[PDB]
Amino acid sequence: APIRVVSVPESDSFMSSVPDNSTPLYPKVVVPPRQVPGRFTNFIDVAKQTYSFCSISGKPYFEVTNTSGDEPLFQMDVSLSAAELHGTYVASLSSFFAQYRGSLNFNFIFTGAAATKAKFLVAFVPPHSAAPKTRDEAMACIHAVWDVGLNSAFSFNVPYSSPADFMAVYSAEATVVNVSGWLQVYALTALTSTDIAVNSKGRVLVAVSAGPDFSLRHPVDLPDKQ
Amino acid sequence: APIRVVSVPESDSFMSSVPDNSTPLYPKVVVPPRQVPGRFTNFIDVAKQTYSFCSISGKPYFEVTNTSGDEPLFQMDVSLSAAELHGTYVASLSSFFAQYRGSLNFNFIFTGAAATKAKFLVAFVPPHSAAPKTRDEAMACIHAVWDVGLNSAFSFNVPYSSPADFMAVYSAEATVVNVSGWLQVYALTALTSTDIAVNSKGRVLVAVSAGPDFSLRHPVDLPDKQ
Amino acid sequence: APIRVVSVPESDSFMSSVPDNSTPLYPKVVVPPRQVPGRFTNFIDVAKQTYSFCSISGKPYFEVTNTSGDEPLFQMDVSLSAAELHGTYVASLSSFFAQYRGSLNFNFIFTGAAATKAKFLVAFVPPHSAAPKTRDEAMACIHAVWDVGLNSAFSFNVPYSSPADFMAVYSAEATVVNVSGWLQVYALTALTSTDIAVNSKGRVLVAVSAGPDFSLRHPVDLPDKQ
Amino acid sequence: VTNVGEDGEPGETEPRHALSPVDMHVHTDVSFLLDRFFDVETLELSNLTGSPATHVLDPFGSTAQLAWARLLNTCTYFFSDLELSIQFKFTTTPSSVGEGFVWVKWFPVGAPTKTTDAWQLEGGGNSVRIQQLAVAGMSPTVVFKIAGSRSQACGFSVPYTSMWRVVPVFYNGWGAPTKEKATYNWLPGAHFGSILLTSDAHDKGGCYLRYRFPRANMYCPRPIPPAFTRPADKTRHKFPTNINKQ
Amino acid sequence: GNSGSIVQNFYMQQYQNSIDA
Amino acid sequence: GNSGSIVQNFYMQQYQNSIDA
Amino acid sequence: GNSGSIVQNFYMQQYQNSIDA
Amino acid sequence: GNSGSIVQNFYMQQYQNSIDA
Amino acid sequence: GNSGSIVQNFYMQQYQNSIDA
Repeated sequence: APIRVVSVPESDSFMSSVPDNSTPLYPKVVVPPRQVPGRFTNFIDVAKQTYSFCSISGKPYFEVTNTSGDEPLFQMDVSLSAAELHGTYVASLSSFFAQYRGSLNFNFIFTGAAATKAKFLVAFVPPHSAAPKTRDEAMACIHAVWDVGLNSAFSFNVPYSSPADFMAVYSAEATVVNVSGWLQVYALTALTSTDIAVNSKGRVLVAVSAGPDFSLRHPVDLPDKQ
Repeated sequence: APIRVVSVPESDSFMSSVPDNSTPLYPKVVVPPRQVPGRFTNFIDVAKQTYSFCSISGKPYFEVTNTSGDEPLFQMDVSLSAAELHGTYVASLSSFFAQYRGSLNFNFIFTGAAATKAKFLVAFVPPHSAAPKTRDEAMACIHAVWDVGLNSAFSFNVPYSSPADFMAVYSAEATVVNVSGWLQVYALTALTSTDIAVNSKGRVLVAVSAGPDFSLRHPVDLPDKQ
Repeated sequence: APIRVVSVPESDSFMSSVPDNSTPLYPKVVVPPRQVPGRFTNFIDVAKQTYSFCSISGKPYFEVTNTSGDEPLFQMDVSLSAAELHGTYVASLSSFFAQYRGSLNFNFIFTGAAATKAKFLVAFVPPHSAAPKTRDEAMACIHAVWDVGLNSAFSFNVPYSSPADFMAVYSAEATVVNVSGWLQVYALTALTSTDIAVNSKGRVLVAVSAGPDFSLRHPVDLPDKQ
Repeated sequence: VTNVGEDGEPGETEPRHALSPVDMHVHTDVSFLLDRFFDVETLELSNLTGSPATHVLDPFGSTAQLAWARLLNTCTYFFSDLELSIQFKFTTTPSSVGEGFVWVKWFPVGAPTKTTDAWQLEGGGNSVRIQQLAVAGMSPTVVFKIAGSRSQACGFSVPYTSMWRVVPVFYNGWGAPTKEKATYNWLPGAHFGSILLTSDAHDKGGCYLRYRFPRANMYCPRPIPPAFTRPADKTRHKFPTNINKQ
Repeated sequence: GNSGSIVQNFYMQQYQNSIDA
Repeated sequence: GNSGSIVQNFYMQQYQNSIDA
Repeated sequence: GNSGSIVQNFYMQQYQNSIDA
Repeated sequence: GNSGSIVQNFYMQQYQNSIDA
Repeated sequence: GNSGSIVQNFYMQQYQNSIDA
């Protein structure tokens, strides 16, 4: 008559992720409909269909003067906790996890006078050297050149290239898996204005859209606040 | 309403081989593909399709001089922990277990000058006497004769013959189940060279391939290191 | 989600005959075939197709002299622990149990000189009186007469007759269920020989075959040794 | 048979009445032999307070040859899930912890660390802290008592975390662009994760970690390490067995 | 969501959870 | 033999017992 | 491998283990 | 009424409850 | 008689009870 069973040693323990609920103490509670639009099932979803300003210096944009040329314009170690990619949606989302596998996109919204032209260059430096510091060094890598004047912004896709199928959403001392490299933009042509008088500098917004192959795997509690 | 059950006395105990897993605390973890070739499911598999040098004296080979004749050339008690069969893949695999049921094969890779010939004899002595010590005694058993010169190596299959369906992967004091006998090779014709001057000795490698009917049953923890 | 159950009070107890095994800690152990003949599934089986010498006096046989006549030849209280039926297979088997329901058979292997004849009588005395002590008293019951000379042995089936469907494999103080009666054999004709000189006595073996309707029910531990 | 050796590939001979199989090799099956909770490692828990030493489930080290060590280093790359079973051997008088909650929290390859205090349970006074990252949430916690518990143990699944398509055992190269003595056979996270054990105990008991390696896939064979000295030539090695003589 | 055990519906979905419309 | 409960095959007969040929 | 009990799939294989591709 | 578990009929409705006519 | 639970036959009726003829 009575069934025969054996408790596992574990048995009367907790389990903070038991695939299966608990005992339904209140029942039959019918719930009212919801008419609110702008709903979501997936979080990656929102960061793909939405950019966020990267924080260069304390602002979300770099400058372009008619006295630049050689010098780098913008640089940062492509890892989801590198300075610039700190305040972004896409990067702040990440920290509920431990891993990402995606190429990112950036959009350069030039905001200088409508009598200003700046022309220009972006470059992705895979990890190896110790940060090229002149386009003449950087142009020998993957780069794109762009001429503001009629465009009114631009887009560059920093891909995913590495031996590991997933990388780290957390930066740390130089590993083959932390760093994916740098992202760089250069003054391929020092800015110009109707008068150097009226128009001193031009600027450019650096917006970060999640790439089209990007995804976060593995949820993880939050460490300490540092 | 509530089901009726009865715990076995055992119940809340361990069990280091419970046919059934545990509680899945992390789920949905999709895993990336693997493109590495040279993969395996079964361990016997690798020792069958692969030999390993038996350690005679401290080396994996015996000699052949033009002063031998009677004397034995190589001898060892066919049991998976007998000296020679100590360093071999096939023998070192074994010790995760307790039993084997297979006839073994050996390959004799003669390495003497290409101006050398040695001719020769192998012999399997089933357990009974106390080690025949001259071919004239040994040839009356199962043996094979071989002539290096154009061959460039040879193969001998030491079968399985005994009343027990499985034997011991561990050697011990003389039992009907430990010892399967000896393996012997003889100088059926003392070596020869272009000049006794240039070519002193010839050698021969003793490689051990797992037999075609050989298998290990029963896993067992490792004892002490002795 | 979690199922609702209730342990019986008994619960975490032993049970030395739980219809159901235990946890399989070693698995997949394929087992080698068996070629040994003379195998058995049932124990009754072996005692049916096999007799066993009843121990009269300390020997398995009675005598027959040409000075007998009236006196009883062999007698014993038909219960599976009565003297004679003590050493027999059929009786020694019994004690792993508590009950039997069978009529027994006995075979009388006469061993006297081939110049000897004895003629004779067997008799089954159901329980009532206090042991008839002359055939003239016993022949009025169920009996069989037999003449050695050309036969070379004989068979008598002591049936089962009683109000209970099973009796006791253990003898005890006079009960309606212990005793099934006596078994008796008589000198219906005092033995004869070529010469009273050469051939003094004749003998006869008393072998006990389990009957054709006999069976043991109920296993029981063994008491003390007495 | 005449062997023309030297070109790798073995060479067989095949006698007469070849012998029939039985057992079916089966007991030598990789995935099978490795699907059983082994007793590997053993540590000391944490006090709820202070900073922890995040333990890491890297069972690709070997040494004490408990036939599980060698077996893992018979392959080159390995991919399998994991499952654990912590137990906890009391070290003194097993009646000094009238409760002992143990916050076994597992972490996946890459999860942060730095775990100082942040929790605190308020009740009538005293208040006992819990480790910040120890609490429950994202990465599976298990709370089991160390009192009256007829098995001061737990146990669960842990699917393959690590980024690598497969786990390389022995790496020839390095782990970081800092070709440093250490990062040789390291490689960033060739493992199964971590675990943080905190309980009002920490002393008065240890543990005995365990691993159940279901779905073990092995690649690129390697040589299998002897594990026993060499004997006296010509003869047998004699270990006291079930069998033996007397 | 994280309930992939075939015992979750011991309590039918009325008692279990809620309902919309 | 003495195992007449419909739970004996929780562990399939490979793990349960042995096998002959 | 060593899981020959008809309860192993109480947690469907998604929660149980991993998946390849 | 409040019994939406598929184990309520372990005891068939005769033993469980009553009956009318 | 008083056994109206669908678990009574966990032990088949041979082990459970007796048998007549």
